[PDB]
Amino acid sequence: VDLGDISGINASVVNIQKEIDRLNEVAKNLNESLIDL
Amino acid sequence: VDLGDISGINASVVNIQKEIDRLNEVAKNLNESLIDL
Amino acid sequence: VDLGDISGINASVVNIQKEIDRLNEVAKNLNESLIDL
Amino acid sequence: ENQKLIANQFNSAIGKIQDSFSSTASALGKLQDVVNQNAQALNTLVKQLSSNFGAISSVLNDILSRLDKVE
Amino acid sequence: ENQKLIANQFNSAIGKIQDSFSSTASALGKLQDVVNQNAQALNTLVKQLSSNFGAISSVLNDILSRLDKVE
Amino acid sequence: ENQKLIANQFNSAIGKIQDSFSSTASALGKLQDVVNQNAQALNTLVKQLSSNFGAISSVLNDILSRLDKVE
Repeated sequence: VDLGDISGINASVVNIQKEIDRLNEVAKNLNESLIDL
Repeated sequence: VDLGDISGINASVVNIQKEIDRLNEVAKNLNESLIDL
Repeated sequence: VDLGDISGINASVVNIQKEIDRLNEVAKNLNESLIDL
Repeated sequence: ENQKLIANQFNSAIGKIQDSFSSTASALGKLQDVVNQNAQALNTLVKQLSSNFGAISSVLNDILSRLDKVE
Repeated sequence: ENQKLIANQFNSAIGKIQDSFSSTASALGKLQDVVNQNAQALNTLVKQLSSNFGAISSVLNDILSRLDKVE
Repeated sequence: ENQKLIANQFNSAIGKIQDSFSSTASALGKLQDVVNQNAQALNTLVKQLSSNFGAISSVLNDILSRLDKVE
């Protein structure tokens, strides 16, 4: 009895921490773009 | 014969409905920011 | 011996390529909204 | 004249930003729905797998005991 | 002078918004790819699991019948 | 007067855009955490499933060989 091998099934991981950091950085830096007449 | 217990394996759920609601609210409220000279 | 059937378990797929294309299109088109006094 | 230009560019930009935020909201909603469906699928698979290994176990213990009786 | 200030602030804000939308698009694309790969992985696991439980079943029925023959 | 209107509308829009980008960042972070947890869960399930099929196999081969000895 030889059961099918399933060890090859792999689930990838996502790494969007750069993009989240950029989004928070922009949400903070947009205060430097407010108009103060 | 004692097979390994796997009942502890749990898959979390995400709840970003607050953020989606905020995004749609902003997409609607940005009409209150248009300039009408 | 009749083991439980699990073939009905299905994992959906997401199709947000329209939204990603729209986001990149807007990130490109916002150059047509810069002010050149 | 320059004020009309600024206002028109700002209105165009705000319209594009509204469209983009609606797109981001729709994309996040679809991703939430799909991730939650996949989580429910994995949880149901874990439950059915636990049940099936329980059944396979019980059957194997029946076999082992009844074969110990045999020999 | 105030018009130049408004134009410069607006151009800076539009540049930052462009960068942020490119970032959001890249993040949504990566999340889509990863969620779809995980969905394909779970589906392939479900298929292989169904096949393996089919095989384990058939083997157990062989055992049970041939042991009924034994006893 | 029109400049004050443009500045006020622009500041309101930039505040709303800041809130929306913070929301998008929080949503992407939550989605990343959940997708990564589900990936780790599927990987751990695959490992435990491989171990359990290994054990079930070895047991079935024991049964088959010892029943070949029987008959």
